[PDB]
Amino acid sequence: SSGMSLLTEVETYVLSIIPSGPLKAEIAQKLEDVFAGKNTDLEALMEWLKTRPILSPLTKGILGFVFTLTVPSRRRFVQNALNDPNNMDRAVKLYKKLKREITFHGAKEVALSYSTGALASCMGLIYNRMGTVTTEVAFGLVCATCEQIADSQ
Repeated sequence: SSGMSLLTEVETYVLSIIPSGPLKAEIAQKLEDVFAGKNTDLEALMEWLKTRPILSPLTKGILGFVFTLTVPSRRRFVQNALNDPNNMDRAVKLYKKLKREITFHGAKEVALSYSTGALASCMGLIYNRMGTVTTEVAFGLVCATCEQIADSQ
């Protein structure tokens, strides 16, 4: 049900944290294919991600979250990338707040007042609790995380 308006917005946030190069172009193509519904093979996408050079653990965690979110129907490296104790403790409070949000921007507004670590940890929480927030809310969190990372670059 996620329209292309939202999905293209997400593409730009996710790509903003990736260093320029042929790898980024490959990720862009894969993102486009997954978002369009032209690739539903999550296992291969996860193996591809896991074996990629250059990308930071957190970048891989974000990508893994985004793929899992957009493919119809757990992965240890994703959780490990997203999982800091103080960041984890704020993640639960944020998660509870996000459960009550509906929209992309409602979620983004709430999330942006949290640290990158807390946002990553909250993504970890949601990764193991798919369907407990709206897709827009999950994307709002991703984009808030990407915004903070890009602004620290």
